[PDB]
Amino acid sequence: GLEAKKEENLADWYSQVITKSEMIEYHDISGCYILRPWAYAIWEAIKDFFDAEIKKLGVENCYFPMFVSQSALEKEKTHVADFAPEVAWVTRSGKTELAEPIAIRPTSETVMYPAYAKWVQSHRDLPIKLNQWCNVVRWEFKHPQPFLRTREFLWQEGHSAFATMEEAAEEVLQILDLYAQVYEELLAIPVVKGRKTEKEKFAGGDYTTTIEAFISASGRAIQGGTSHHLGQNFSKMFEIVFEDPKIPGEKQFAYQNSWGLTTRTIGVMTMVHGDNMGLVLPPRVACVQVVIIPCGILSEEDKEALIAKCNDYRRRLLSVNIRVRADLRDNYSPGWKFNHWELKGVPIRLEVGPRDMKSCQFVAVRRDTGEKLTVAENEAETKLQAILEDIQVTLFTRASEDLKTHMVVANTMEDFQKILDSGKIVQIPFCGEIDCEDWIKKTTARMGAKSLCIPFKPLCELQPGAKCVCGKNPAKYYTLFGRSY
Amino acid sequence: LEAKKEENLADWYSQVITKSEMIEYHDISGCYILRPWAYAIWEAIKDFFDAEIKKLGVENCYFPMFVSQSALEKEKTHVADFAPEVAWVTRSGKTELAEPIAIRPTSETVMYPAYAKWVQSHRDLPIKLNQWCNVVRWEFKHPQPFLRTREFLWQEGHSAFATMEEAAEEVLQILDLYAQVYEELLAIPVVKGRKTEKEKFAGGDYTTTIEAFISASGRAIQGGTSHHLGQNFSKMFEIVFEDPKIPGEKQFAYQNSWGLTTRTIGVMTMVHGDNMGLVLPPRVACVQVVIIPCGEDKEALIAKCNDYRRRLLSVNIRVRADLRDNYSPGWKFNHWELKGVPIRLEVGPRDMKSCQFVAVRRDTGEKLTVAENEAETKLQAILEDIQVTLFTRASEDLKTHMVVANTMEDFQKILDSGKIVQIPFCGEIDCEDWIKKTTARDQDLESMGAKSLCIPFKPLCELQPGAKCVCGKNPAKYYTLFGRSY
Ligand SMILES: Cc1ccccc1CNc1nccnc1C(N)=O
Ligand SMILES: Cc1ccccc1CNc1nccnc1C(N)=O
Ligand code: PRO
Ligand code: PRO
Ligand SMILES: [Sr+2]
Ligand SMILES: [Sr+2]
Ligand SMILES: [Sr+2]
Ligand SMILES: [Sr+2]
Ligand SMILES: [Sr+2]
Ligand SMILES: [Sr+2]
Ligand SMILES: [Sr+2]
Ligand SMILES: [Zn+2]
Ligand SMILES: [Zn+2]
Repeated sequence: GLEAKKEENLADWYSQVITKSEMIEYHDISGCYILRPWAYAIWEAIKDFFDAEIKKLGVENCYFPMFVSQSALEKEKTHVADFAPEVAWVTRSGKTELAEPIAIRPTSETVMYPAYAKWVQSHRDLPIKLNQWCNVVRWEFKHPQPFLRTREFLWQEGHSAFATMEEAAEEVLQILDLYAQVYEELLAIPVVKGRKTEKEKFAGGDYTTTIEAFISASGRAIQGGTSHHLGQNFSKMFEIVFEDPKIPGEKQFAYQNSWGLTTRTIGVMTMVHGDNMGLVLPPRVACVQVVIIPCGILSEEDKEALIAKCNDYRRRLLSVNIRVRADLRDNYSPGWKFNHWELKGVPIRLEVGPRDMKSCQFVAVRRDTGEKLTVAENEAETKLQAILEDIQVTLFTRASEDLKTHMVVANTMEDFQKILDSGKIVQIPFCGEIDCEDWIKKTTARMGAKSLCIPFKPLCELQPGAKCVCGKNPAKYYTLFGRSY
Repeated sequence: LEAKKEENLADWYSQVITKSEMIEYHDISGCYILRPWAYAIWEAIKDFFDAEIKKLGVENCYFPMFVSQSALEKEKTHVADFAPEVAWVTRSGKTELAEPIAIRPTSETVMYPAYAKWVQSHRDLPIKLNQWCNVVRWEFKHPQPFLRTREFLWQEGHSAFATMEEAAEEVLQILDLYAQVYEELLAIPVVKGRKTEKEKFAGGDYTTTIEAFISASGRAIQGGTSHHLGQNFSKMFEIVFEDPKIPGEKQFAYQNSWGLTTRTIGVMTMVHGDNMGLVLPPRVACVQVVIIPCGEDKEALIAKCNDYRRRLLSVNIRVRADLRDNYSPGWKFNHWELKGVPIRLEVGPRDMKSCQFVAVRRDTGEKLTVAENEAETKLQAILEDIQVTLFTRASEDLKTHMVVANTMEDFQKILDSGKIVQIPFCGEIDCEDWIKKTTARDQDLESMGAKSLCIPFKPLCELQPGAKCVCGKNPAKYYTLFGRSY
């Protein structure tokens, strides 16, 4: 059972949920954590959904080397300047120092695009759509947290190159909607689409799209995923050129995109849905949606009938494609199994006792609400299918309910401060300049609010002639601000 | 293709991996790009292997890629054979780290500190974990794609048991899965065996292995490893479990480790490829059938090509229709022949009108005319026969190039004809060093010495009582498969 409470010390509560659900194990290297099968099954459920959707878009899977030459890093100066401090360098082979150190990729733009230049020669060679599921190392000296901010993490990174900028722009918005589907349709988490500001965008690119989720217990928001439009900045310095289809001899730089989604999705799932009895797995991503546990255990003949009914319930649920597992381990107490699968977040626990079986009834226990329903054997697969749909809805409904009440609009730095101190997120009219974004972070700390995203669909239309909260420059858009990981 | 496989095998392999769009070279010496054409083979290998080990109780996970500086100090023999083959990270940007972290050449030192915390009772056993990840081995030898690479993709499974009997069973259970990958998926016969004390995984009990043979070069190659580690690692990391009957007494768990790398794709290329490019077994082929139009009437031709496409997709046959109007049909013919597509389905206007098509076999080049209503069944018969043809052709060259010799002179004359030989071996390490020296010096072939490949479980002939090794001095313990290796 858990120790620390979520409302109290959230940090120790988050560490207790990921360990006692058997998702995360620690490692003697700070910032690096172990993905145990219970956590890895969720990332595979996200992988199979995202891989199937991007393959429809013509995206193909591959794998590129993990070592970056120092010659390829300095190709894009702006891109290498923002990633320079968090690039882990290999400097020794065994015990002697390498004559030339090599870098571990925080991102493989400079690994793939040198090859993109060799492959792109004509218009027929476009569009290239490559993606890889791999690990990357970003050595941030901030104090890490599992899933939320790790120094090594798994992700997918797609790198697409187009002949025109129209198709490159429409793929960014489609990958962003796929990222939003993962959070809203699989993890039951509401997100806010938006564009990153000139300060919080991918250096070396054109613009950055992102999805931001809100964690009610901490009052902070977090970037769930990013889809970037690179334009021609990388193709200019990597010489990714192709011949014109109609005009002979004429050449044009390719328009490129890059999009990534990391294992942070799992930690956001726990921070939003996890309570004080452990984890809560959304039914769409729960590898075990229903668990059958026999209880009430005298006679050895009725015991053989109690185990047969549990098998009968498993076969009745597997027929309607419900992921059900029967925990029939005699070496464990039935009360032990209840608290075990509860910490792991199984949506429904199916209790079958000898008295309940003789009464043609079973007990379904909902993980999200804790409610107890004595369902009949005939209405098993129907109600259990109906309860599975209800848990996914309730998790999204109440998480979006906290989003609807903690995302308010303010127009003055006085309201901006008091609202932020109550653990909420604010939409403000913003000028967009970087030096004003620096002023907002320094002033709100006296910690410090950061820009989260410029919502595509803000809560209110920006009033004509309205100035930013700086008062010096006019406001260009409503921008979402708040404290973030 | 500019070179031939029988002529210069090195230049042929480099052109086949590139012109098949499987491998792209990188700036880093030893690093190679796994393009989608080669990557689809690895995904076909992994989704078969995952489905098998999941039946054995293995679950997938992922461990960090960095290992502590003191975690390697816990191991003496493991840090002895991995002494010259480990990369170290000491800087993040322009700042020094707390301690040098090492990129995993293998994750024994990463996973086992976690096993000790998880394993506290007998109910915690057995633990069966597996991960698909990348590994950096700083081998100062020869970076060749798939075969010998500094960085490569693999799977590593680490099991821990309470009994040694179940650990001994899983070592050979996994080894038999590695043999099915080469034989049933890649159509490559292999030799099950045990590695000698010289080539074994240092720090474990014994190492079982599968060895494949390449006719175009006479050199053999190891295709997979399944080690029994005994209680060696469990005593360093203190992986202990309480006895389920005796109060207080604890025992060290018995552990195994087994790995299979992307070298699978390299052996498939060398064994099945010919002077016309790559040759893909239909079981792992990214595209099994490519439809090529050989030509108003154009709308019906593009339709009939797409109709074979959906019909093959209906029966779950991997198919791609090449309808590019920029290239001639013959260009597409040699394009997909270089990429190794097993069946090339040609549709001409005359073929369409008479309700027929021409399916050619990549392995033999024969052109088969099939009626339209037999497209689903006949093509599956041709694909199934291409699979058995490649394996039987490979099995014929293994049975003809793996022969037994009993003397050192016969071993040398047979080995230098491009063969691999099973000889009576004593097992001594310094005797294995001497075999490598004599076979390299007295090489009267057409330069490298003979290396120990494996100790076969089922040798061609049983060893005679009191038989002496090829060294003459020490007695022989077993027949050992010898030959030049990669
Ligand atoms: C959401 C997203 C998209 C693209 C790139 C990075 C991220 C988030 N970043 C992380 N995610 C998980 C762990 N650690 C980190 C990190 N330290 O940056
Ligand atoms: C086949 C096998 C199984 C288990 C462990 C190691 C290997 C061989 N190792 C490699 N495999 C592919 C690329 N490079 C290498 C290397 N340089 O070690
Ligand atoms: O790191 C990023 O955010 C982008 C998207 C994946 C590759 N590079
Ligand atoms: O390096 C090796 O050979 C073993 C096999 C997988 C885990 N480590
Ligand atoms: Sr494509
Ligand atoms: Sr021009
Ligand atoms: Sr131009
Ligand atoms: Sr102004
Ligand atoms: Sr298991
Ligand atoms: Sr003792
Ligand atoms: Sr003991
Ligand atoms: Zn401003
Ligand atoms: Zn000898």
